[PDB]
Amino acid sequence: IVGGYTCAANSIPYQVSLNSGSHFCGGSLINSQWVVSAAHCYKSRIQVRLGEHNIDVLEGNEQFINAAKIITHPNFNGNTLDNDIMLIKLSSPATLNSRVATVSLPRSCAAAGTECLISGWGNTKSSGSSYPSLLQCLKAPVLSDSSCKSSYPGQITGNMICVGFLEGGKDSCQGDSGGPVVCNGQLQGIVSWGYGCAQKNKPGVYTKVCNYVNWIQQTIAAN
Amino acid sequence: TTPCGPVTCSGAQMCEVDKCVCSDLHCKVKCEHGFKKDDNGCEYACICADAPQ
Ligand code: NA
Repeated sequence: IVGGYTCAANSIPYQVSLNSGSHFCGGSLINSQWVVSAAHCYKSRIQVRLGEHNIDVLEGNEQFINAAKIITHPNFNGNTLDNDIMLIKLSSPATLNSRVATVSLPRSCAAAGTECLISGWGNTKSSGSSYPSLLQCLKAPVLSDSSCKSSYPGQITGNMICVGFLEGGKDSCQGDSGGPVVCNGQLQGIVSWGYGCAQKNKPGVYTKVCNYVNWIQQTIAAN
Repeated sequence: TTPCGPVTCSGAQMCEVDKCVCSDLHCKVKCEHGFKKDDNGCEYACICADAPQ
């Protein structure tokens, strides 16, 4: 998250960290035993850290659970990053507190203009490299499919939404992938990709979650 | 667009240490050792370097 602010403690109870020796991606807890993330974050072995705030320190609130099953979307395209979504079944149900909670799935798709919250432990410097210890937050609107496509000609499928600022400055970045994009208490997007971070006319591209609700439920129901 | 070494990258140019060219369109996951560059240079969209470069 570049140009964002530090999230207050346990302010994002549905935010999780994917770990394999260290933090490499974010994720969202949609129910006590399932986590949603980006498919390009896939790895054979993954440990999910919940209730985190400072990824560099053990605070005493965290829950460490390994992934039992890792399911990437069948139609995921590694070249265009289309259908960049992934489900992770925790090997043990998570304990819901105030420092750990689930986020709601989309009852519908967000309209352009909707303000949303983007969070993560990703790189904070757009020009250089600077990773935070404290989860960062960013409020940003959902751009229109038109402006999104004109920003990335020939690259935006119907399973992608741009969320950010055409003027650049504030945006998600490396390390934020798989992370949450919540609007009106509903998970509307997953940090996927973009051209650099906080570049003018190059807002961040995110997976359009409202297109996978049926797939998500049916997959959870069968695992 | 970005100053770089002796030169300055404009518009669609990405800076590679001291030269401007390349482009840097990547996925937003962390690369323990950065994205994979090999043969041409600069980095790859969505593939980290298991070992360094
Ligand atoms: Na911590």
